[PDB]
Amino acid sequence: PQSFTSIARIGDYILKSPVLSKLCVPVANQFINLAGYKKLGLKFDDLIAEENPIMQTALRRLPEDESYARAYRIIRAHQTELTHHLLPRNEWIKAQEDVPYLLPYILEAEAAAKEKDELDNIEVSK
Amino acid sequence: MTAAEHGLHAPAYAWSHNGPFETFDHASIRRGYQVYREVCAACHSLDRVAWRTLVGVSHTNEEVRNMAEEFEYDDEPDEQGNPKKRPGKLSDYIPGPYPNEQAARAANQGALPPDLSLIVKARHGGCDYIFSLLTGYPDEPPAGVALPPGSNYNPYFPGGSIAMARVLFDDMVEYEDGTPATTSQMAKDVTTFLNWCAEPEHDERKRLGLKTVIILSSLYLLSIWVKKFKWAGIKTRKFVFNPPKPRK
Amino acid sequence: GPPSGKTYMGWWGHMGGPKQKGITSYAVSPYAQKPLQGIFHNAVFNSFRRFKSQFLYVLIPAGIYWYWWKNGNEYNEFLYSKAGREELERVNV
Amino acid sequence: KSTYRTPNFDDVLKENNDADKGRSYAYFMVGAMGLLSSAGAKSTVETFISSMTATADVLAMA
Amino acid sequence: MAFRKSNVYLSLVNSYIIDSPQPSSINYWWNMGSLLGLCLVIQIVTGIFMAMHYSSNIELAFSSVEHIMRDVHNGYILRYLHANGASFFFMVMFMHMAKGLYYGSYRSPRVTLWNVGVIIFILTIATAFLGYCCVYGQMSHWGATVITNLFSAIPFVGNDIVSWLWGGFSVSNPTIQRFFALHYLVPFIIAAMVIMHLMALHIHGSSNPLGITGNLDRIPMHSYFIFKDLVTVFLFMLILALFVFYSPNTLGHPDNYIPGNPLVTPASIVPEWYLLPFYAILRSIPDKLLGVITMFAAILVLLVLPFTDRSVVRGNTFKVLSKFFFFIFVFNFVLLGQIGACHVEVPYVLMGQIATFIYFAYFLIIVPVISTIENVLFYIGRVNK
Amino acid sequence: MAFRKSNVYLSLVNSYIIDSPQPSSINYWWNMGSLLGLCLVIQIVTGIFMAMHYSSNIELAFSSVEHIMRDVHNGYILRYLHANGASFFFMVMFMHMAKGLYYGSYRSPRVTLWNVGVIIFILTIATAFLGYCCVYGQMSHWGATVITNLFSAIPFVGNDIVSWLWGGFSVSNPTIQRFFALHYLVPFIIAAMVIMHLMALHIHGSSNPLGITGNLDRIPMHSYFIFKDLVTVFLFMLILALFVFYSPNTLGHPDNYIPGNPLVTPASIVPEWYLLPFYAILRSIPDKLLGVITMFAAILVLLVLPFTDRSVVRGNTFKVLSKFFFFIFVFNFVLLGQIGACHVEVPYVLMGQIATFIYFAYFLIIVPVISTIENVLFYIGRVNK
Amino acid sequence: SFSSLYKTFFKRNAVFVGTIFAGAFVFQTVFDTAITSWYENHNKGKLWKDVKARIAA
Ligand code: HEM
Ligand code: HEM
Ligand code: HEM
Ligand code: HEM
Ligand code: HEM
Ligand SMILES: COc1c(O)c(C)c(C/C=C(\C)CC/C=C(\C)CC/C=C(\C)CC/C=C(\C)CC/C=C(\C)CCC=C(C)C)c(O)c1OC
Ligand SMILES: COc1c(O)c(C)c(C/C=C(\C)CC/C=C(\C)CC/C=C(\C)CC/C=C(\C)CC/C=C(\C)CCC=C(C)C)c(O)c1OC
Ligand SMILES: CCCCCCCCCCCO[C@@H]1O[C@H](CO)[C@@H](O[C@H]2O[C@H](CO)[C@@H](O)[C@H](O)[C@H]2O)[C@H](O)[C@H]1O
Ligand SMILES: O=C1C(O)=C([C@H]2CC[C@H](c3ccc(Cl)cc3)CC2)C(=O)c2ccccc21
Ligand SMILES: O=C1C(O)=C([C@H]2CC[C@H](c3ccc(Cl)cc3)CC2)C(=O)c2ccccc21
Repeated sequence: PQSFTSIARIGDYILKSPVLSKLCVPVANQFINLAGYKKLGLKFDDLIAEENPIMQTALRRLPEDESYARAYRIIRAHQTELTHHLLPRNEWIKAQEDVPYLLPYILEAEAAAKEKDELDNIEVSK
Repeated sequence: MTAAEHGLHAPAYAWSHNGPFETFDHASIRRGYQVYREVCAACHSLDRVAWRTLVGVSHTNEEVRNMAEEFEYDDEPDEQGNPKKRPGKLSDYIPGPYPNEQAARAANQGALPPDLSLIVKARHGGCDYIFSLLTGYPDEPPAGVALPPGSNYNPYFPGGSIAMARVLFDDMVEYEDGTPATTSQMAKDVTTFLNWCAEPEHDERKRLGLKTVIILSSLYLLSIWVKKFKWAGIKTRKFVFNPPKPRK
Repeated sequence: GPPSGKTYMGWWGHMGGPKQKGITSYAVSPYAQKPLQGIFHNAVFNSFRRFKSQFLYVLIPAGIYWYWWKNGNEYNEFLYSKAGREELERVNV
Repeated sequence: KSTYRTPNFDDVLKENNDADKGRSYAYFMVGAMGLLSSAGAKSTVETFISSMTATADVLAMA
Repeated sequence: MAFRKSNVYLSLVNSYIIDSPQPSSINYWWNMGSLLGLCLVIQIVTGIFMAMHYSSNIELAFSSVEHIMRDVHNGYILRYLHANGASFFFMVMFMHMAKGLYYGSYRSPRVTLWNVGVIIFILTIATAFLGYCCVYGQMSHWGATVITNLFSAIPFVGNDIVSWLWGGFSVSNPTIQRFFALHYLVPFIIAAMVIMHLMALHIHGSSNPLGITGNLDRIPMHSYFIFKDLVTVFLFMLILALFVFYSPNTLGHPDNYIPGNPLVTPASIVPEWYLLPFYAILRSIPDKLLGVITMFAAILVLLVLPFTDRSVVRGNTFKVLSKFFFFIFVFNFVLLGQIGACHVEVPYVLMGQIATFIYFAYFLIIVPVISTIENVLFYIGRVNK
Repeated sequence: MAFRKSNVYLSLVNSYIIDSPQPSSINYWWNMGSLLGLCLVIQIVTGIFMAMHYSSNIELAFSSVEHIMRDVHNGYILRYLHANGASFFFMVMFMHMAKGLYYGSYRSPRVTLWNVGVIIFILTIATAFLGYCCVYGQMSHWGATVITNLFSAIPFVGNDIVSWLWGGFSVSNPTIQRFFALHYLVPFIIAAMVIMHLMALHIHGSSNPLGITGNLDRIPMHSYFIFKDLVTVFLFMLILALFVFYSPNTLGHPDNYIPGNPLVTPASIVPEWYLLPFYAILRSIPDKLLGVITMFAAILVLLVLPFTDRSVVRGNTFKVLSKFFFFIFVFNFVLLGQIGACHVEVPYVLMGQIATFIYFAYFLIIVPVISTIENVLFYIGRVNK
Repeated sequence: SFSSLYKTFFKRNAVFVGTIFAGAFVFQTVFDTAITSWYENHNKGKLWKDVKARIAA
């Protein structure tokens, strides 16, 4: 449960600093390759663990045909994974695809929550 | 750890029984008992072995009945309430040389000779280490090693100082069958006999072991096959995606 | 049966997942296939791929660990040898 | 594509030599496992029961 | 509805073994709990059957086991199976606990599931230890002295606890007799506990070697996994057969065919293998109270794992930096074990010390660090700005 | 929802002990299963604590219990509680089984509920018998001879079974040792079984001293019955305290402070009281095979009770002709017991025989008859034509 | 395993629980036959039977 709102903070910063960005992103790119996951038709937002309220605010909200999309991949994943194989090289999700389709809502919802947390314990000075 | 405190590693002699398919050499066991009887019985108990247990392994029914009765076990009191002896039965356990822990030590400079019944398992290396400590009493305690009064040197014991003096000296046993009653042949036997003593089940144990594996292996391979069959629909199962017109 | 606490699993027809549309599956009877579906031949080109894809992640750490093992091992045999008793009297007290 | 359009199992399916070898091989498989299992299950039981017959050190027919 | 669903008894049977919806994608790692339940059953059957000829009196104790060996019909098979089996129990259980780390099973909603297994693991060590103290060889009488003595580490009352717990001056007769009785009791406690463990498992169902949601492609445990589990089963028995008939003591310490003697500790104190890595950790600490604490802490620390894992995904599967240290952890743990076998000699002590550090640091330090980094690699490794 | 409802563990706790909807009208008879679970717990605690000082070797056996008596701290309290408790277990269990006859609990949908209790009752006799054979006094060694010998009654193989089951020529040492081990095992089987018993109970809920539907006026077990059950509990302990401290053997046979002797049966063979009515039934039959069968049948016959009850209402409560014979049944059963204590002298044998008849006739004959009549009294005793 | 040689006995159904147990019963003698033979042979000369042979008393 390291927060997405928190990964935003850190990863935005690094993306902005042309200093940092040039150092980090090569590796990060190298990383999201060695993961293996785009070879099981998986976009990264598929991987995010869901058994928690925020993601269930964030999937109830996710556009229909978008969820049908997720779905097919997630089943394609399992299916292949169980065949103990990797997909036909040209079925792999391509580097431009791995887009944070979910991340707004996760962020949208995280935001909303932290707000309510605050507004439940908002104190008073007289 | 200094190689002196450890003791020298006994080597991998090639015993009759080493291997997954190897019964003991019962002829060998038969010899060890004599090598046992005449030599080491003088000091060493073999209490968890019973006369009957010999029958069918090293001897024949009377052969063991004979040995058995050469000793007077205690026996239930007469009508008056006074003790009595009696010879042994096959139902008995081969009696120790000493009447208690003390006289065992009295007779050995205060050493307590280990009961041997379990020796080939109560030691690392075991068969080898037994052979080697018995054929490894070298002539003199190596340059510099200063040995206490009533203690010998052995590289195979830890820190060499063994309270048991050498005991195998060629031919001291008259090998009844008529084999070279050497020391490396007097020894190799009492080892094979002492092996038995700590692991009597032995030949059956590999017998049954054989069956267990052959059946169990086959089940393993058989099970595998079966599995791919019941999975065959899921393994070769194949999906397809067709996005659907936006209206719901 | 009292109320049950909500989870992230249900049973068939209410398994818990999102509302599937679009996928279409196909399969074939386990009777209706070659006994030995795909064995040897090209099914083994993977027994070296399922190997390659990972071995480093085990070997590298196994390596680090097995050489570190061998080292102080050697080092111990030394300081407990003749040639070593010197260093011992120093390292050890 | 159309949904009727049927994917390829020509690799997996057997040639029409016999639509009955993929059954016969399986049953001798399942069956010889069945056999041996039982045969083992039998012995396993036999073993623990006979654990209770008179210990080797009693039968004092005296 | 069908009967197996309708019946009060068969409905459980069905819903945990026949009709259970498993992720379609889970592999042979998951066959471990199955094979775990199988050992517990092998432990309990062979144990009872042996107890029928066992005597827990400090005299007859060592001998009676020899009795089971020399005399009882198939009795040697009873012993070598009990003993070798306890080991395989422990291997399989480590592999089961491994699997849980690697794929990050310990991770919500499965915390309680996880936590309970930590209780089971504790009870299995407690159990197997007592069963060892019941042979009453050398390793037994001195094993039983030290574990009883861990309690002295307790401020003030500690010695008395030990005295109590001993029922007298030393690990004596009222000791082996209670150690036998408690050895009977406890395995039913494990089984009791295996049930809550399986209940937790049940309300969330198993995870997958992909750490995504199962709820889109479930299949029923019968007949796939029932048959899948049967493959690991036979294989399990095979290696166990191998040891039991051919290598019955390639896993035990020869010091234990020596009748226990309260005046004379041996000079080769190697404890059980599955125990070694803890012996190591214990020794690594030149302080008594702290050393004890750190040994116990070596197991408890396992409970922080769902908090310190900072990640956003369950599973080392798509996790290179995670995989890597995960196998440093495994391999450390084995080394730690090698350290347990060797004498408190140099550099071994200092090697021991370093592994121990690596050990706790892996839960407490490496993991939350790495996983936080790994979150950030996952962000910048794609998005625009 | 509330946590106790939501939790995987506390939800059971709640739904079987806190939030359970009981009929509003049930009386102190129903406090028996509660008090039943309490004995089983008293049996298991005190047993284990005693086993820690028990030796099951045929020599040390009789003495070791004296050891528990003379030496172990509070050990006499351990014994008198184990033993007197076993009795109260059996009383309470009869009263529990009584209640089930009288109010016709055995009656659908509660058949399985009922049936399982017949299994429990069987296992409790099996259990307590073995626990007796473990004292190894006189009554013990001869008790253990006869029960082992019931198996000879089995055609052909029967003697061998007995030989096996003995582990040798006589009830010897491999016998008391297995009888100890099986005494450990079985109580967990009762507890296992008490769980299915409580599961059956659960899906239908308790009946009422009115044999009508509960579903119109339920109240929750907490806090009424939890507190109600607490009244019978203390009362239970009181009488048990009374025996345990003041009348510790007002329930046992003095022949049992005599060390068992395999050559010499006593000449006062009174067996345990809760067992007597069966001893009676057994003796009543001058044939060996048939006699055995009829003894076992004395318990099995209890399984027909839901078929032979022909009635249209559950409960003797509104049932005069039913009440009446129901207490002939109770009172027969007690007499049968008195017969067990007396010698096979006259007219006792012939009295024994008649009771035995009355016994089975009550299930098999009186009940379906009476109940069918009683249906018809209920019709013509109102309607016009 | 050949489709002819199998289907002869069992046509197009598996083995039947009782036929299994029957085979089991037979197999169990046929096996303990073979294996106990091959083992007594493999260890020829070594068995106390072979040693009872030469040795006289
Ligand atoms: C086949 C002949 C014999 C064998 C195989 C044998 C074997 C052994 C073994 C295995 C030990 C154990 C030491 C260890 O491994 O830690 C031992 C010790 C001893 N033996 Fe023997 N023995 C034999 C004959 C004798 C004889 C003839 C005597 C005296 C008459 C004797 C007196 C002793 C004594 C006093 C010890 C105690 C040594 C110690 O405590 O280190 N043994 N023997
Ligand atoms: C008596 C010992 C044990 C038994 C009988 C047992 C049983 C099982 C079974 C049957 C499963 C389902 C199959 C599988 O997922 O492997 C499982 C999974 C699991 N076990 Fe255990 N286990 C035991 C020990 C442990 C221990 C010692 C732990 C932790 C310290 C643990 C934690 C878990 C967790 C978290 C899962 C879920 C795995 C997943 O998501 O796939 N278990 N266990
Ligand atoms: C979780 C289950 C169990 C574990 C892990 C376990 C562990 C052990 C171990 C390690 C030993 C020493 C084995 C040896 O080296 O000889 C032992 C011995 C023994 N156990 Fe168990 N045990 C378990 C269950 C049981 C049960 C249910 C009984 C029922 C009576 C039992 C009875 C005995 C007896 C009589 C011995 C002494 C004979 C022997 O050592 O083989 N055990 N146990
Ligand atoms: C270990 C022994 C037993 C335990 C722990 C036990 C437990 C219970 C409990 C807690 C109840 C609920 C309270 C009550 O209704 O009394 C109950 C009721 C019942 N028991 Fe048992 N019982 C035992 C023995 C038996 C036996 C021996 C039988 C039959 C042979 C039996 C059959 C029934 C039936 C049919 C009910 C339902 C009673 C009703 O409708 O009120 N039980 N039992
Ligand atoms: C349903 C549960 C139980 C019943 C009905 C039962 C019954 C009995 C009986 C009737 C006796 C003879 C008592 C005497 O006259 O001295 C006995 C003895 C004994 N029982 Fe149990 N028992 C049960 C559970 C247990 C348990 C769980 C243990 C655990 C070790 C145990 C251990 C013993 C021991 C060591 C004795 C001999 C000492 C003595 O007789 O008091 N029992 N049992
Ligand atoms: C969610 O995913 C799952 C899953 O849920 C399950 C269940 C399995 C299958 C796993 C299991 C079925 C494991 C279950 C484990 C147990 C049931 C262990 C419980 C064992 C006990 C409680 C032991 C109790 C034993 C006894 C009472 C036997 C003792 C009786 C004796 C000794 C009688 C002998 C005495 C005499 C005198 C003859 C999976 O493979 C799986 O993966 C996909
Ligand atoms: C439908 O109507 C009901 C109803 O359902 C219930 C539940 C009750 C209440 C009844 C109960 C709660 C009965 C429940 C009975 C049980 C729970 C019995 C189960 C007992 C066991 C399973 C025993 C198991 C015991 C142990 C494991 C303890 C052993 C531990 C030991 C010995 C540790 C000590 C050892 C050392 C070394 C310290 C009613 O009164 C009632 O009537 C209105
Ligand atoms: C725990 C101890 C276990 C001991 C060993 C167990 C041995 C199990 C043997 C059981 C054999 O059970 C056997 O299973 C086969 C399926 O393979 C059944 O076959 C049944 O389904 C098959 C399809 O699979 C059909 O061809 C057939 O018409 C039908 O009868 C058959 O009715 C039964 O006879
Ligand atoms: O000195 C010890 C010793 O310290 C242990 C150790 C092994 C690990 C034990 C342990 C206890 C509890 C847990 Cl949760 C983990 C390990 C503690 C005792 C032994 O097992 C041992 C065996 C035989 C002789 C001496 C000894
Ligand atoms: O002869 C017997 C005898 O027959 C029983 C009887 C008592 C009832 C037993 C019984 C066994 C099983 C059931 Cl299901 C019911 C009762 C059978 C043995 C004894 O309990 C007994 C005790 C002491 C000495 C002799 C004897």
